[PDB]
This record gives sequence, C-alpha cells and structure tokens, in this order.
Amino acid sequence: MTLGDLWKRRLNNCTKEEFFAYRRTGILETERDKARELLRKGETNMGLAVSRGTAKLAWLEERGYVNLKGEVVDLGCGRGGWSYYAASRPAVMGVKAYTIGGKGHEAPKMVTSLGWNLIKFRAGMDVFTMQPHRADTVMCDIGESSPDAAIEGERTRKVILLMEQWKNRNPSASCVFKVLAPYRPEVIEALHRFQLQWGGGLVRTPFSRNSTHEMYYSTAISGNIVNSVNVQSRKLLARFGDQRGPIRVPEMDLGVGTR
Ligand SMILES: C[n+]1cn([C@@H]2O[C@H](COP(=O)(O)OP(=O)(O)OP(=O)(O)O)[C@@H](O)[C@H]2O)c2nc(N)[nH]c(=O)c21
Ligand SMILES: C[S@@+](CC[C@H](N)C(=O)[O-])C[C@H]1O[C@@H](n2cnc3c(N)ncnc32)[C@H](O)[C@@H]1O
Ligand SMILES: [Mg+2]
Repeated sequence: MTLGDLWKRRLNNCTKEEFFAYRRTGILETERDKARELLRKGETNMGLAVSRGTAKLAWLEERGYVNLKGEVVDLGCGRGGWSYYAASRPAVMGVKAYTIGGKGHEAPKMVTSLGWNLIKFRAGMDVFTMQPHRADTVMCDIGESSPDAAIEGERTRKVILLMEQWKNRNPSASCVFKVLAPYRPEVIEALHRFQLQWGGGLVRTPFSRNSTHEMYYSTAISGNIVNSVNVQSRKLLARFGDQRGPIRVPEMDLGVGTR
C-alpha cells in the first residue's frame, strides 16, 4: 500500500467541515463570477474560459510542460475548456474534440472564443471504442473521481490504455493526459510502460483541488514517476489541518473571433 492510498483513506475519513476546508486550502482558483453568469444566460459571444480546465492547460503550456501544435484531438472534451484553449494557440491548426455527453455529463459549450471555427465538436462519442486517427497532439482530460480508490485506479488505467492506442496510431504525437489516481500500483505499472516506450513524466497543476490526486502526464517532460507521485502524496498529506483558504486569480479570457 502506498502513501497516496493512505491519503485517500484519510480524505474519506474527514468530517464534512474538515473536508470542505481541506479541499481548497492553498490552491489557485480562477474568479468565475462573470464567466459563470454569461454561460448560465447563454451568451455565445465570449472568450472567458468555459470551465476551470482552461487555466490548467494554460499553466502547463506556460511552464513549458506541454507542446500544443498542429492537428489536435481533445478526448473527453466536456464543456471544451481545453479545446478552446488549444484553438486559440497560433501553432494549432485544428481541433477535433470528442465527448460522451448525455445524462450527468457535460456537453460542449458553444462560444466565439478565439479560433472556435477551427474546432469540430462531436458529442455522443465514446472515445474508448472510437478508432484513433491522425493527430499531432493528443489531449485527454478524462478521470471521474470516486470515493473508491480501486475504481479511480481502473478509470485511470483505461485512460492510459487509450493513450497507448492513440500513440500506436501516432507514434510521434505530443501527448498530455490526466492521471486521476497516480498513487495506485496498477496505474504506476501502466505509466512505467508508457514512459519506457514514449518518454514523458508527471506534474501537478496548482489549480487541482486537494480532494483529488490527479496529475498530468506529458511527453514533453521527464522525471521518475514514483518520486513524482510520492512527492505529491506528501504535499497532499501535509495540507491536512491547513487553515489558509484558496488563492483567487483572474480567469483566462481568450478573446473572440475566427482564425
Ligand atoms: C463530497 N466528498 C467527497 N469526498 C472525497 O473527495 C473525493 C473527490 O470529491 P469531490 O467532491 O471534491 O469531487 P467530485 O467527485 O464531486 O468531482 P468534480 O465534479 O470534478 O468536482 C471523493 O472521491 C471522496 O474521496 C469526501 N470526503 C469526505 N470525507 N467527506 C465528503 O463529504 C466528501
Ligand atoms: C473533466 S472533463 C474535461 C474538462 C475539459 N478538459 C475542460 O477544460 O473543460 C472530462 C469529460 O470526459 C467525458 N468522458 C468521460 N468518459 C468518456 C468517454 N468514455 N468518451 C467520451 N467522453 C468521456 C466526461 O463526460 C467529461 O465531460
Ligand atoms: Mg463533489
């Protein structure tokens, strides 16, 4: 059993007041006061981020940890925060974004955020059974939290396998994907296998809540995976009992228009 497995048990052992205080302590949070109401009322002319996902991917790129270029696929696009982010980047030529939609799942938000015309959104699509196609950059932000760590491990394993399938079609593709439960040993095994064939490493973004162990794998970086995970587990355990609140920052505004 791993340090992260213990963290998950400690998390589930929090009382409600402990949990809600722990969840946001010391994390960056975008200010979505305006963006949320614009989306609620159905405004389509807006470039404020359609979700909290945009600033996460932006941070990864600003840090130099991802390469976003060429023909991009967004697997599990949800509202589309990553799709709109990618579409606004000059090195990106097109975005093919796929998400399952349906009951209890986010459908793509339709806005004029810069480069929207270069995105082909397709909802009602299961990416786990969809045959891969050519792409220069493969993104996947899939991984639904579960109180059950074994379920999170299995959901993570399916994402890593999907990425192996997209790399089999596109061996030279840039990859960035969510690893929901990197602390699970079955996930560590799959990541080692991925890293030994494709390179890459794991990083934590500062916008992820403390209630999730999610980390992001990118082929553009390197680093011992076990060490990366254990450093993050300790950080998450050390924040229990922290009284600092979240740190509020402006939300990404990409502007509007076609490219
Ligand atoms: C609501 N809640 C969640 N957790 C734990 O925190 C993890 C994440 O729970 P979460 O509520 O922070 O994320 P969610 O599952 O809603 O996904 P989101 O839509 O992206 O926000 C869960 O899998 C549980 O392990 C919780 N743990 C405790 N102790 N008490 C709680 O009320 C509680
Ligand atoms: C957390 S969202 C990604 C957030 C996104 N990156 C953003 O910035 O808004 C992950 C999405 O993947 C979708 N999803 C989960 N399983 C899927 C599947 N098998 N096929 C397609 N989409 C799936 C979920 O509905 C969810 O909306
Ligand atoms: Mg919740």
